[PDB]
Amino acid sequence: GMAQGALLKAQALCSWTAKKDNHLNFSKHDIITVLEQQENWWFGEVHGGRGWFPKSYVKIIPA
Amino acid sequence: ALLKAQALCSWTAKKDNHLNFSKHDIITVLEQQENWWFGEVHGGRGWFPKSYVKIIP
Amino acid sequence: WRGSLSYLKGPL
Ligand SMILES: [Cl-]
Repeated sequence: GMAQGALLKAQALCSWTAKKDNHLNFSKHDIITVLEQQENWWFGEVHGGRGWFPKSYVKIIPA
Repeated sequence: ALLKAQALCSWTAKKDNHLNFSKHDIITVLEQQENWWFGEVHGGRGWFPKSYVKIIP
Repeated sequence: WRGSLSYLKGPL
């Protein structure tokens, strides 16, 4: 989805904290660096981890 | 004595037997060992620093 | 619960 070089941050609207392989965990209000977008699932980084999460659980922060 | 405590802040496990929780989670406390407590939340068990929670009376 | 490895290992 995302263009090469694109820089995107998003803020968690709710917590999503169950540990599963390839899932990014976060708590409500965490700011996530968004690395890839693939339909309803985005790939991101926060608190030293990376993984996929539902895009609906976050809101994009203006640059 | 199954005390209940609410997480005041989120805390991420430092070790393999530390509990993970988010702010406002309600934790069931099984043991108090001075500054570290042992408890359960979301079906998971582990240790955590008591400073992160407040007992619900 | 007092026989779980998680508990027996302690916090440190
Ligand atoms: Cl989750």
